[PDB]
Amino acid sequence: DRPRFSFSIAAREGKARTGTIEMKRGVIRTPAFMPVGTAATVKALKPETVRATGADIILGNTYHLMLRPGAERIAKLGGLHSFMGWDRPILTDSGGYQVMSLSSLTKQSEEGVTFKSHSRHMLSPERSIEIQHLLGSDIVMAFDECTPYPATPSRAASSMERSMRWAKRSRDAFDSRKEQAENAALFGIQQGSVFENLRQQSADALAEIGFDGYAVGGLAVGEGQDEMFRVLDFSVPMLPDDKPHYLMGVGKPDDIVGAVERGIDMFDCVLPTRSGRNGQAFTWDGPINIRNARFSEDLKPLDSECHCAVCQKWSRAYIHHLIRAGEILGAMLMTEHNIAFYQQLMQKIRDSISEGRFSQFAQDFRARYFA
Amino acid sequence: DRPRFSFSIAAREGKARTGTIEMKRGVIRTPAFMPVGTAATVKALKPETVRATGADIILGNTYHLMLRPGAERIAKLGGLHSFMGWDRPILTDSGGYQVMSLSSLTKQSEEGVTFKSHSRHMLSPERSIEIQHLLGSDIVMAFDECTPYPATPSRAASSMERSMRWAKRSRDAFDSRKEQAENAALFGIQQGSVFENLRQQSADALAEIGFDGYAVGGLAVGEGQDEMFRVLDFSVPMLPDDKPHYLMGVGKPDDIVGAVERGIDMFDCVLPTRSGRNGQAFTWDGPINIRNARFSEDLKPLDSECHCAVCQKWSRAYIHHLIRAGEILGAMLMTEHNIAFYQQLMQKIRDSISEGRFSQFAQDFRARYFA
Ligand SMILES: C=CCOC(=O)Nc1nc2cc3[nH]c(NC)nc3cc2c(=O)[nH]1
Ligand SMILES: C=CCOC(=O)Nc1nc2cc3[nH]c(NC)nc3cc2c(=O)[nH]1
Ligand SMILES: [Zn+2]
Ligand SMILES: [Zn+2]
Repeated sequence: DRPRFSFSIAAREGKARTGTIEMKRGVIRTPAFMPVGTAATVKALKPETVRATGADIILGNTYHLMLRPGAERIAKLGGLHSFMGWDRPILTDSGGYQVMSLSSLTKQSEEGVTFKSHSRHMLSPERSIEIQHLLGSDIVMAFDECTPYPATPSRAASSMERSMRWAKRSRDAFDSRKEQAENAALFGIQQGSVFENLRQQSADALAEIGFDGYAVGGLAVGEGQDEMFRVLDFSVPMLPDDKPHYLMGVGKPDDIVGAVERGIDMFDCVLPTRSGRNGQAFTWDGPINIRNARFSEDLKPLDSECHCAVCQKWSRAYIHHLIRAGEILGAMLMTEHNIAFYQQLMQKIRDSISEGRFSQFAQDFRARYFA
Repeated sequence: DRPRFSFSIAAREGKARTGTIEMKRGVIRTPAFMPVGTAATVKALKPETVRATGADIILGNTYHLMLRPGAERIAKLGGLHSFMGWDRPILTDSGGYQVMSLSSLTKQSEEGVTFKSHSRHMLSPERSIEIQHLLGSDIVMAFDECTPYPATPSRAASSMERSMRWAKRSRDAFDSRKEQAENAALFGIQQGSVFENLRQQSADALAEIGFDGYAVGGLAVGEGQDEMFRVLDFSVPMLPDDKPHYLMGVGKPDDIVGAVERGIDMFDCVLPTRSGRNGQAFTWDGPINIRNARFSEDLKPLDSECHCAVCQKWSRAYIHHLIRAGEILGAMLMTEHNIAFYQQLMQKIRDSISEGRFSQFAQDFRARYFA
């Protein structure tokens, strides 16, 4: 039987790594992309379709699930895996980001965050870890605070310091719960905004506590790709080399490629699902908006090389019609293609690192995608 | 290779019949239920899922398709079958009903109907048959007028007489187009409101023209089940026994059972798809509204006996959550179950007629469904 958690690196090229995370519910190939399963569904896809695209693990939103249908209710029904019909690993976020971005009103303190639903509710390190346990999460995220951008050095420091205190509370809550500690993994989240010294203090604090994996938090919050890459340049080397590195909320295909070049192993983002429902399809020649009139009689598939079931059967012209008409099948087909495209990107990244040709792949990818 | 059209009756019980329609694109088992594929999609289902539920044929809406994406455009793209990815028979309606129920403004005359889109457009017997040809329909419906209910005898007669003149024009238009006449079938539509003498005149006119199948039009327009059954009692025996009998726009499960008892072979209705998206699931114990709070923690499948993929995997509690949350997957799962339920109903009808026990099946079905 598989271990609780084992990360093995099979090949490296510069800062990039490829390998596997073994967990009780399955193997995760890295670098990995996690489709987002917001409120117990990857929007518009059956779980079998999510798996057919190549996904090894999905993300669940703790903030949404604790509000509807409720964490205790999901536990009573047998846990999130049984409830939604996904039997492979699930990573749950902590709620610390979505509570601040989606709640109508919030009250922040050293204890946690009190908030009104968009009903009064509470999130703290202890309650977040408990909710993730009730959901039956395989990878549990420490409860943190995503510092707004831009941030002054003083405010970034105060925020990061609170997050590190919350990281220790998250560790202790996770470890106190025997079944969770034995069957799940816990990741810590680095903060510190764009400041190298704060990023280093945060990395040091997280390594002293000790986690199964380490996320670079506080990015993709408005700073732009150049600045995100500059922060990753110094931030990723601060994290333990032998554990996974997770960049949450990222991103566009070129964001992912450049982040892998900087040592990131795991990603999640709503872009392929949400923008798919809006009509944006990803292709190796860049994104297209299928709503555009130029696609009304285009018999080609969404992408000329994509191996997904959508590109094997249906034309741009048909999908154009469905999206223009507001048809559910349009959202279904766009989403399946986009998630499959993201998985094919991850597969090409993994294969190119394994073969020592990732630098060339990244150059060729960018030249064609931006042509 | 299969013929253009062959209807064979394999077994009978009273007025009920079971058998097959053979056409170039496939075999249709009768009595048959046709899922409705409005604007080139059975809403929320891939065609492969429609087929997996047991459907042999689907219906397409001529009124919607001529407006978006357009009939000429669909023909340029290779026809409706290729466009939407359904390679089995498609029956198209004529537009004569939806033009009057959905258009913002209409002008009726002996030539046809001029209307404004909900852009000015025209429908006549000749244009309707042409549009159905451009779509590549396998079963073409004559262009008719569905008399409003209630109707005075005078107005029902005048309306029926116009429909019979339009039926002859539809026949001649279909026959003039060699490729259509050789590869598709044409059905005529009986009118006459609730009046036996008008129903007989209409049946006589349609049989004199000659069609491949005969529909009972003008019902399910507000008259109620008792009156619909009373009209079917005398109307179906007026139609040629050796051709299929089609009751369009019907209906609830008990409507279908009683209509088969009266000699109907084919049905279509938006009820399973549209009401599925709204939260109504059909079960052998009657319909349920999955939104109801009583299902929030119910781990049973939608129906205890249903063989569909939804009932094999997901609980009422999960589907309750999805529909309450407005999630696309909720519409997908409800629709697949409801269409599968309708197909299982048709299969039980066909098997019970084949075995000479349909009368008992109808009694047992109604006793449990209405308990
Ligand atoms: C999902 C993983 C677990 O994350 C947490 O528990 N907290 C957390 N979530 C984030 C989410 C982000 N999305 C973006 N941009 C779209 N930037 C983000 C930054 C953070 C962050 O600093 N912390
Ligand atoms: C679809 C088959 C082809 O039908 C036509 O070309 N015309 C036609 N459509 C109808 C549709 C109906 N729906 C209901 N109730 C929901 N009653 C209906 C009656 C008619 C009718 O009399 N004619
Ligand atoms: Zn594709
Ligand atoms: Zn079912």
